[PDB]
Amino acid sequence: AHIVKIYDTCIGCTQCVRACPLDVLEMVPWDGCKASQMASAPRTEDCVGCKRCETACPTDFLSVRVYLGSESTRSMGLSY
Amino acid sequence: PFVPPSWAPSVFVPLTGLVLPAIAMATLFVYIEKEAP
Amino acid sequence: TKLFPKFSQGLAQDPTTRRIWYGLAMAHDFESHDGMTEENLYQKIFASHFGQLSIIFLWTSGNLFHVAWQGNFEQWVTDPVHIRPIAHAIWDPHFGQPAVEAFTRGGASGPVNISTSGVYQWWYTIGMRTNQDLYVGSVFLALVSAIFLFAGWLHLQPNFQPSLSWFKDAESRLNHHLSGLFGVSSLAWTGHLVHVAIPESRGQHVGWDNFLSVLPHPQGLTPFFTGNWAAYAQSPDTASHVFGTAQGSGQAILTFLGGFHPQTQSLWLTDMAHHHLAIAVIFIVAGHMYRTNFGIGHRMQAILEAHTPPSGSLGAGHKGLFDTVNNSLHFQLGLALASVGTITSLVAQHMYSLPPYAFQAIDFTTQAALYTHHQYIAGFIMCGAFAHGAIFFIRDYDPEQNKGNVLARMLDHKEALISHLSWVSLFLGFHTLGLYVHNDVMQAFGTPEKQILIEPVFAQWIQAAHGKALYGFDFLLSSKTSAAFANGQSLWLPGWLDAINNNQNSLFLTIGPGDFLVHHAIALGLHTTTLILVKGALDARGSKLMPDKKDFGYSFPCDGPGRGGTCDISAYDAFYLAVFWMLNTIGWVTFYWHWKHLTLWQGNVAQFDESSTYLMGWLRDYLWLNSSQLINGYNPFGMNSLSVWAWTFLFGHLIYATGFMFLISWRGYWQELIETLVWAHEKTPLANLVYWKDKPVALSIVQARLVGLAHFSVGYIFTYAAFLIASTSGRFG
Amino acid sequence: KAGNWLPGSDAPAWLPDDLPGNYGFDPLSLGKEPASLKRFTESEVIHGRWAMLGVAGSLAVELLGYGNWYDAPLWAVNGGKATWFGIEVPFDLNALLAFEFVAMAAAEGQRGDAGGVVYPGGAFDPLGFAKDSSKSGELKLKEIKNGRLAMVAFLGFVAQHAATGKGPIAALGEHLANPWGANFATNGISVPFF
Amino acid sequence: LDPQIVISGSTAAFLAIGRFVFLGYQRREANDDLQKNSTIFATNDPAGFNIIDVAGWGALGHAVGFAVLAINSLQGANLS
Amino acid sequence: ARPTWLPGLNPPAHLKGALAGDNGFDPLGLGQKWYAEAEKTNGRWAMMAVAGILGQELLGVTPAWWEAGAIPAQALTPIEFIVMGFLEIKRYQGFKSMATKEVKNGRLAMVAFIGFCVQALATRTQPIEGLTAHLADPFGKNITYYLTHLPETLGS
Ligand code: CLA
Ligand code: CLA
Ligand code: CLA
Ligand code: CLA
Ligand SMILES: CC1=C(/C=C/C(C)=C/C=C/C(C)=C/C=C/C=C(C)/C=C/C=C(C)/C=C/C2=C(C)CCCC2(C)C)C(C)(C)CCC1
Ligand SMILES: CCCCCCCCCCCCO[C@H]1O[C@H](CO)[C@@H](O[C@H]2O[C@H](CO)[C@@H](O)[C@H](O)[C@H]2O)[C@H](O)[C@H]1O
Ligand code: SF4
Repeated sequence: AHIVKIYDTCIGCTQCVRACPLDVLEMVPWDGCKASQMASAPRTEDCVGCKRCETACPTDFLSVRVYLGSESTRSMGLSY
Repeated sequence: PFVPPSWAPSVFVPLTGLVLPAIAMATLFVYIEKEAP
Repeated sequence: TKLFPKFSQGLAQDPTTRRIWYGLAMAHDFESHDGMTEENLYQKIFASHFGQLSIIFLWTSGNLFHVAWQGNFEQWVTDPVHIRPIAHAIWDPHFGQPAVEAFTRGGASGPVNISTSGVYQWWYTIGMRTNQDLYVGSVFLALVSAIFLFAGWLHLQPNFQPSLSWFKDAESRLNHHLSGLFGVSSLAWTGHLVHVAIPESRGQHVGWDNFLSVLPHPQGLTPFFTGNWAAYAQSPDTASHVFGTAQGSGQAILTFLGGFHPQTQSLWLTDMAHHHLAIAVIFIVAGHMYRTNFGIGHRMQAILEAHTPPSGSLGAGHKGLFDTVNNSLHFQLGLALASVGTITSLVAQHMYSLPPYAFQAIDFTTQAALYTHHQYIAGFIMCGAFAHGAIFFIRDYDPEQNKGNVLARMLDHKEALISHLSWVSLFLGFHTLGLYVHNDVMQAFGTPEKQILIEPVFAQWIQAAHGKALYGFDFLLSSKTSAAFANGQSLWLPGWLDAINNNQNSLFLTIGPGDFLVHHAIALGLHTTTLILVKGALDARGSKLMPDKKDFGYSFPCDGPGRGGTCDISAYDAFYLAVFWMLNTIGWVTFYWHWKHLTLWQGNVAQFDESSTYLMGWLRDYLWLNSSQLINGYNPFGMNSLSVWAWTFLFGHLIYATGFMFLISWRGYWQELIETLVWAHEKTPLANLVYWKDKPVALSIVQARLVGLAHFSVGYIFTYAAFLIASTSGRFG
Repeated sequence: KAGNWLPGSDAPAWLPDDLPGNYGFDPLSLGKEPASLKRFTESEVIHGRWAMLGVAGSLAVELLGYGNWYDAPLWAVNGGKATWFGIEVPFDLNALLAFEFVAMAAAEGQRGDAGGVVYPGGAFDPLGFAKDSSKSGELKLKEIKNGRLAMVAFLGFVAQHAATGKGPIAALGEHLANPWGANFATNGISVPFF
Repeated sequence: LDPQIVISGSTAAFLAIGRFVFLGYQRREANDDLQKNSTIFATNDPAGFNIIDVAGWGALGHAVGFAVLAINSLQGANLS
Repeated sequence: ARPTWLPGLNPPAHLKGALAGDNGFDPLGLGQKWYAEAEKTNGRWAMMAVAGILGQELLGVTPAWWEAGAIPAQALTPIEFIVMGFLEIKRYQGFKSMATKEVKNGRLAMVAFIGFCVQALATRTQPIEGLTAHLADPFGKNITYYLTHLPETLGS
């Protein structure tokens, strides 16, 4: 499975969650940012590694990072 | 005594070009598809 | 889950055809294996090195065996000038009768291949004379191969596994390798030349059966122990000596004649014996420098800590670099590859110009093949050196432990280094290409007098300094009234000056404007290749585009289409790009070497001197003109012995072009295509009864780059090899 | 301070005022590091002392009529015999190298262990000119200035011989005969475009 | 040149300088079981000159001595 | 304080003096049991070989010991290979003041045999033949003479 990490520079804009085509990410309560919410990656067994989440992140440098890992049927995106 | 027989190429060339590669491919194929316990 | 690969559990659980490909590709990257420890890593490398050694000696055993069994070495030594060496016999049931007849040559009974490797000239020069000599050498090297293979097994056993500290004893290993592996080996080779090779070149047989009753010199070791070492330089072989016979032979065993043997047009055997004796002494002494268990010598760490310029111009200097180098296998391998890579090029440059082997110069095909062979190997080795330098920076480099030293300061001005390499490459490219194009236009409009022809005065000045009187500079060895000319006039200058002022050999060939332009093309290639490799290494850890690149490793596909798009951003991809430029550079180098020797060998250097100043000249007079015999190896009217090279020539073009498929078309296209094939197979009766165990997938992004480069590189090499051999041997065979 | 090498300039701060021969001349700031300057101070005196002997020996040989400094060692290469004031010296070149290497290593090895001492005094000052150490400042200035002049003179010997091939005394006689027609500007060497 | 006087003389000279001149300088600069100085080559020499130093300075003497003999032998040689 | 191979030399720690003939001689540190047995077996063969060479020469056996090699040999080697295998294997399996005298005499033989080999190549003289020459003319006959008269030695 790929490795997805959220870093404390997140502003809780939710754009990574909206952009994920696999429903890997979600928003959870937080107190470290004005929005009082932080991105979370609870279901990384379904991440395909497309990095649409990274494309959507506004912070500099990124607050959501994907590290490509071992390949399974799910992570490879196979329908067979 | 070192000189091989005149017929050696007729045997060794087919042996290393067709027979041994066939055994090696068959052996390797079964090994790479073998399932671990 | 699948067993294979055992070293990666992540790969073993991969359910696709990826796993087999990556199982092979990651097999020798020990550091990435599951459960790897530093001590076990070193022990695994040590055993692998024994495996390489046994393979090398078995490869040498095979070459000796086949020449003795199937070659014409005994016939060749009787007339090396007019007989072609035989590599091995052909047994191919696909041949037709005309092919059987065509390849039957060189005096053999059946079809054979002609050797281009030059082993005949090498073995003949060192004293081998009969097939029995070759047979015994073959058996000996097979035994040595087996011993090394056994030693690799032995040192993997519980009581024979060296500890980690043993592998990190730099001082002890350097002492032994300098004095023992370099020095004693060189001293032993001197003994062979004095006891065997030199007597054989004078018509005397010396072998294991009688070498203890034959004096290498009429005065046996008496001059050596009394200091009268000049007794061994007296009575050298005369200018009329016939190699291999006693006619015109001398008695000296250690000389400094410093030229070529007039008949063989190669280096004197007595000069090569004195060379290795002096090298042996230098290396034996050099191996007593570093500290070991005896309380004398240098500690390498102490030397490095001391060399810090007082002004602070290098910062902390070389502080911390002993641990950096000693703890990084990639820093060591990078240094080893860079050193060996440069040495390989030196071998190429010196062997053609100062041929050491008898009758090497006249074997034009062998001369061309050897120069091209070693220059391409040097090119690949240099790319690897920079590749592992970039791997070092990612995996092994520690910024905290290198704070302020020279290595950390290279990263501090990497933009200055890269941007200046960029400027040099741009300048060379614009102006070298510009001058060629200007000369092509002048040639096209029928005005060759308007072209820009810059004399290489700086290089001609160096040639004059070495004694070449053609250019009239007349200083140093070109000036008969100089101290340098006078002082050496009794040792080696007579032989050297005779050789350098003969325009029929390769010793400092005459150069002109055509040589000027191509040398700047070579500089363009070296600088651009270095730019790509250096940029790859210095940006390996990060860039403004990918600040955290070091967290992703040496090789990874990309970072996705975001931030403008990040294709080929990894340090591995920089190496992949650099190989194309290395091939282009070596291609320019070898084209230059080959064409300049083809026109010299044909007695018409004017064709090169007049056609090499514009690029249509290279296309028309080098490539197009010299392809004629090659492409007629077979045709509607028949075939000849060049048909194999004609076939290989097209074989090379085909593989080259197949590589373009992997380089241009990328994965996503193919993955979609394979899915329709997956659907079709499951829906086809009588075929869906069979099924795969690995789900088919398209090759990975990284894998496509490697495979495409492999096809590009293999086709590049084969195409030129066929052209080089066929165009040379066909002309001079 | 001895003076100013460039009138109107400011002495570099790293050259102390009491350093003998301090004219403030360090345009490349080689002595900026205090540790480097300490070595340079010792080395300058040593070079000056050898140059003072070298120039005196070069001039004495040619004035007395035993050839010039450049031709002195030719006997060791042409199979001749060593001479000194016309007195033959039995030793040959190989013997001379042995004596010099052993002697100089002993003397120079002893000086090295002293730790950068430039004014030993004691046994090396039998007449005690500088024993007071109060007036030694003037003498040290004279030693360094004469030493610097000797160093410049010796480079003049080597350079002049390489250009004209004559001995320093012979070259001086050539200049005096025709000052405007015999100088560095008329060698055909020093200035290529003259 | 006689080999005995040349080799003995050069060896004697290099042993003397190594014992009386540069012994102090060398010591200052100088200052899993196959990498340890297990055997301490103790000596009764007052200055600490032990066998290892004798081999070193002696080796230089022999090397320099043969250089003198070799260079001189060239003079008068024929065809060389 | 047992005698040491060098005056005023402290014996190495790993050599406690228990082994027979322990003079504290191991500058390289190789000894840091198998070697002790290895020294004897190599020494024992040297004593047998040294005695044989000296004994054979005295009785007048010819040719020289180094020329002794020159039942066919090709048939002897298979016999020796098989015969010696059993003894060595059984000897290995068992392993798996007299002692000091054995080692000291054994060490002397090992050095002595190397003298026989080097003397033969340098002098072409058997051990007794070489000894007699030295006695007849010690200063005249020595290593210095033979090393400087190899052409005469091989000129026969
Ligand atoms: C057991 C010891 C021994 C003895 C008693 C002799 C005795 C003799 N030798 Mg022999 N020799 C020996 C060992 C011995 N040798 C060894 C080991 C070698 C190989 C290096 C030689 C090589 C040799 C040559 C080449 C010659 C002799 C000759 C002679 C004769 C004259 C002496 C001479 O000139 O010696 C000078 C040369 C020597 C090597 C003498 C060495 C004596 C000392 C005591 C050896 C000490 C060894 C030492 C303990 C090893 C330490 C190893 C280290 C790693 C710790 C004389 C009969 C000469 C002769 O006339 O022969 C017919 C002659 O030409 N010998
Ligand atoms: C080094 C490898 C090698 C070798 C030794 C051969 C050998 C042969 N090839 Mg080639 N071939 C090879 C590689 C090789 N090929 C490769 C890699 C390719 C793909 C590019 C081809 C593609 C190819 C084609 C397309 C053809 C050949 C054919 C042939 C035959 C040519 C001679 C002839 O006229 O036979 C005539 C045939 C015979 C005399 C029959 C010989 C015996 C047959 C082949 C097997 C009998 C087996 C037996 C009944 C049971 C097992 C016995 C066994 C256990 C002892 C011959 C058997 C021709 C052929 O006839 O193929 C059958 C042919 O048309 N080959
Ligand atoms: C002493 C030499 C040496 C050593 C010990 C190593 C060792 C290593 N290198 Mg390095 N390297 C070297 C030289 C060396 N390299 C050179 C000369 C180059 C430049 C070409 C490189 C370039 C390089 C790169 C770019 C990389 C390494 C990597 C590695 C590591 C993994 C290797 C692996 O798994 O390969 C597996 C090998 C294969 C699966 C086979 C590859 C076959 C190639 C493509 C050629 C195929 C030719 C074809 C079959 C010919 C067909 C002909 C036809 C007619 C039949 C390993 C630590 C990798 C790494 O991760 O390091 C940390 C890595 O990425 N090396
Ligand atoms: C023949 C093919 C070719 C050419 C000409 C170039 C040229 C260049 N490459 Mg490229 N490259 C090639 C193939 C080629 N490459 C291939 C196959 C690969 C493998 C993928 C690479 C990989 C590669 C890398 C990785 C790098 C380069 C770099 C460079 C530059 C080297 C310095 C130089 O020559 O500056 C002088 C420039 C030139 C000679 C380019 C041509 C300029 C023309 C003649 C200008 C004409 C203008 C004129 C008015 C006409 C305009 C008409 C138009 C308006 C219609 C240069 C731009 C390096 C670079 O950028 O260095 C700074 C670099 O890092 N190349
Ligand atoms: C990145 C990196 C790396 C890599 C690197 C490389 C790869 C390099 C290379 C380099 C090179 C590749 C270099 C080269 C150089 C060379 C030189 C420097 C030379 C010189 C020479 C000389 C000096 C000469 C002289 C002479 C002459 C000319 C003539 C006469 C004689 C004489 C000798 C005098 C490493 C690993 C480190 C790590 C880190 C990073
Ligand atoms: C034609 C002209 C030829 C001239 C050749 C000159 C060769 C010079 C070789 C010098 C070899 C080293 O020898 C020299 O090392 C040290 C200085 O570096 C001195 O030793 C001293 O050096 C240290 C550093 O300055 C001092 O802090 C210490 O007091 C002491 O260790 C040695 O006492 C001396 O012998
Ligand atoms: S890489 Fe793609 S699938 Fe994985 S979390 Fe990011 S957007 Fe979702």
